[PDB]
Amino acid sequence: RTPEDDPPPFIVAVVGPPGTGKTTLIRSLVRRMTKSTLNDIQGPITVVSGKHRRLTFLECPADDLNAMIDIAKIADLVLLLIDGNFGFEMETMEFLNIAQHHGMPRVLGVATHLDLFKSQSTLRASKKRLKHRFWTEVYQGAKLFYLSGVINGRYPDREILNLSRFISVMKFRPLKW
Amino acid sequence: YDTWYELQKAKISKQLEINNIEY
Amino acid sequence: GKGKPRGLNSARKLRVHRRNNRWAENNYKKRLLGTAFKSSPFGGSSHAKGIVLEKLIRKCVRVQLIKNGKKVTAFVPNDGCLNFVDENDEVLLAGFVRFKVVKVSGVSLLALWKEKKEKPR
Amino acid sequence: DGKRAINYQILKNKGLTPKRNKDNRNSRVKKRKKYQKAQKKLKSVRA
Amino acid sequence: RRHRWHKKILKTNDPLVLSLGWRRFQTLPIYTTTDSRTRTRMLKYTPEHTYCNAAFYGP
Amino acid sequence: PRAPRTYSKTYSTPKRPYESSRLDAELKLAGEFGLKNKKEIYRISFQLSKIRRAARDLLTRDEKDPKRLFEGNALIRRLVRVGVLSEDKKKLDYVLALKVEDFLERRLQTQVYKLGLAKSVHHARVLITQRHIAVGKQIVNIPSFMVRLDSEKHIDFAPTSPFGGARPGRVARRNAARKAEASGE
Amino acid sequence: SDAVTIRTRKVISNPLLARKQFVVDVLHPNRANVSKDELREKLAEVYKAEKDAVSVFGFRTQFGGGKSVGFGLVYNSVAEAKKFEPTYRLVRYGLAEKVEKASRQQRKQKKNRDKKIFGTGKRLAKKVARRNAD
RNA sequence: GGAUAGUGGCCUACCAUGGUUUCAACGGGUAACGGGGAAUAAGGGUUCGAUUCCGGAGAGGGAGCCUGAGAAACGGCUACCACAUCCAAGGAAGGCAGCAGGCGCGCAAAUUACCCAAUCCUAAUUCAGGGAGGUAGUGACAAUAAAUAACGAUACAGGGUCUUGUAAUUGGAAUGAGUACAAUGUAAAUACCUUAACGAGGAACAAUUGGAGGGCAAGUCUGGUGCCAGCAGCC
Ligand SMILES: Nc1nc2c(ncn2[C@@H]2O[C@H](COP(=O)(O)OP(=O)(O)OP(=O)(O)O)[C@@H](O)[C@H]2O)c(=O)[nH]1
Ligand SMILES: [Mg+2]
Repeated sequence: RTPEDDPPPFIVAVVGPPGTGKTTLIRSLVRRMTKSTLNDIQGPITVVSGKHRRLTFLECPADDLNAMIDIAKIADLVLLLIDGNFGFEMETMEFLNIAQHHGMPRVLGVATHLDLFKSQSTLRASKKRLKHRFWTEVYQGAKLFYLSGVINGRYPDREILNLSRFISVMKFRPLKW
Repeated sequence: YDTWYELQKAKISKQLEINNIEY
Repeated sequence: GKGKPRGLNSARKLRVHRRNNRWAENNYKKRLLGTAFKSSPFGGSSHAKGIVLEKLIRKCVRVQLIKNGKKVTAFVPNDGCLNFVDENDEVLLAGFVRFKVVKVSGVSLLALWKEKKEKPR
Repeated sequence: DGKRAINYQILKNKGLTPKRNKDNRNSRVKKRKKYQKAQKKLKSVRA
Repeated sequence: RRHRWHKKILKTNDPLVLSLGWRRFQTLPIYTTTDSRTRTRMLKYTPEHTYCNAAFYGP
Repeated sequence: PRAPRTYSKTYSTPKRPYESSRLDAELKLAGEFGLKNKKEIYRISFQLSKIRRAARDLLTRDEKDPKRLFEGNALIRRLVRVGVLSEDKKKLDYVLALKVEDFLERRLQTQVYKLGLAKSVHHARVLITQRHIAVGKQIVNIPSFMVRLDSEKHIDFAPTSPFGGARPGRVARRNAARKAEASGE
Repeated sequence: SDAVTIRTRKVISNPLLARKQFVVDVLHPNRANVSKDELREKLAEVYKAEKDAVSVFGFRTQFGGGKSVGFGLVYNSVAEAKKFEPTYRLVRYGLAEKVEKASRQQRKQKKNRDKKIFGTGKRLAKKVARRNAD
């Protein structure tokens, strides 16, 4: 039951803990796909990708569970972001359970705050542990993106390019509801 | 056809395209 | 003495006779024609995907296979996990009622019985 | 801090496993006491 | 069921804020088990690791 | 697009695993020699079977065959140098009559226990595992070292490994610090 | 850190590159390791070596500590010690400065961009300037 | 005789009627690249071998050609077939069975990383280039070795004056999984080997996967549930 002439924009909801930096992620995505830096992001924001695709980004209010549940009910792509140095948090687990029970959308993991690690051994081990916990919660083999720094208020260009490239070729599943 | 899943998907598609073409 | 020839220069007769006679063996024929897996309930597969059609005796369910379309009975181990399958569920079945339920909705039944995972709906 | 940290129950994720002894981690100590009970039985029957 | 990561069990005639469909609302469910497919036995608590039926008023 | 490196399996799981006679025989083996699991017994049995196959193939060969002489002398010399065969048992009829207990006796765990200073095979296992053994002057921490016959007399504690002096370990320093900062004043 | 013993075995004189090649092994029973600059200084004072003409480059510490075996070599008249050594070992000893380039992707992309022009390209630059300016 | 680098029905003009086969010619099938090799065996056999080496063929499918010592070359050219990109609608351009990476189902699986330091290759050439190759990252392919504890004192249970088990009992030793100055390592790193310091009583620094009359081992253990025109009647 999807249109063939003019499909609606896919909704990309970004979900994570409060201070982990989702505004910088949507800012960098919009800047890379429009070559135009935008500030003071609030509400859903619509961007066009390719010749047919459009993505409407929406930031999740982190503290509330109510609009969080509504977002998990509505969203078609969910960029779920986790602090790398801290680890998994309760908001991530709650959103994952709500999404799993209400009809699982396409979940894409991203990990931030990875420049706080002072050793490469701890960084690799923590990346492996987070990836395997994500593979427990989501399907196994699911790929997640590792974000290095926030050096100019935004993420490095290569990781943002791969984020944009993965969601510009992906297809979605017909949910029952 | 060849598979029951394929023929049911084809049935869904053919009623969808009849609805589209009468639209 | 015996039926077979025993000449030094009679390898051709023995080889031709063996080649002719191996066709009357069931294993040889069904392994050369590639039709030995139609006697299996799954076909050529080891697991089969199916639709949970009805809840049956008490432990088993009635599940319709998606490939050929015929409906069989399925064994759900750990009888409480009977309630995980609800209606029209996508299951992956293995042989055991000759069948059993292994993977419901992509995840495994042992990851749900031990509460390791939760069912994606 | 106000960050809701992870829990041990939900991180390692070992649910409904039977509670096993401390000696099931290491096979050497378990086989040690198995052989020790065996030789105690042998010493009890060979008197 | 009681969710496997929720620490405490539920209680009969206590408020629960549940989301169903598009709606999110607070109800007063009553948890019942079955008396082996004979009647509806009223459960005062929620079982720790099994499933119980629940009746509640709503849309 | 390179040369493959060779590898082999060192053990073999038995076809008849849980028959009672071999089960309690290997239980006695792993208890008297302090083995961790059953892979030690299977590995020693694999080595014994390889040696038995070599000895059988050599004994089917004729006497004074240079192949038989060369490989038999090499095998007997190797097993004498390891410490399995006795010095008065240099015949192929005697290596066909070997046993796994000879190989299990020769390992570093028993050979440090049998020389004293360990008082049990499991204390010896822990002592080896915790980086204490000095074979010759080289630190060994592998319990299946299979001590050579000529190297049997050089086993002692390390220049490291505080039982051989040289600055006692961490928990002794912890105890000294606690007795100095609390019991001292 | 009581004392270190420096033993140079398998010494072969190589007049082909005008040097001497050997396997060093050091007995350092206590401290931590070899301290390759300090080891280079003492190996320099061993023969008569004028330290900048000494190169020790391969090292591995024996299991259990105390003993470390590596391969090194000593030149003479440090001019051909600069001539015959690899660049990275010269930089490692402080005898050369690390040159700064772009990464391989940037260099290859620059080469492929310069592959698409014929000549110096000043003609094309003036042509596109007068075309897009007016 | 032509053509070929050259032999040759390779082709052409002429002339004969020959050539293969039940010792299987010819046609068909092959989920058939071949070999070195791999597995199971005591031997014979049987099965596998796309794949680290050698040989062959191909570069979406036919066909043709230039250059050059060497190509019927496709990270060379021309045309046809099928796909398919750009636009101002006139025209231009294309070939991942190279390295990454993506699609091919709405049910999934390595990095669009670093470097020529090693091995070699190319050139006018010690110097430049090399996704060839090496380095690190990544789902337990397969394979090797190996931690998760060791020694005691006290009270009961023992075998009974010298030998063991149990304990919300207790005493000090020893050590690495991790963290980390340093040094080594390396093209620069990561890691390994070494090491100043931190790091253990619930060793919480928290080992798993199955099964129990059999077969080829370990329950003549316990409770609960559906039914009975069986006894009693709500135990
Ligand atoms: N070190 C580090 N800091 C980051 C990273 N990403 C974001 N930050 C910082 O974290 C800060 C907080 O994130 P915000 O920009 O406020 O985005 P937010 O998640 O919506 O937080 P709120 O606006 O308060 O809801 C930012 O100002 C960034 O500077 C990262 O990857 N590494
Ligand atoms: Mg923000």
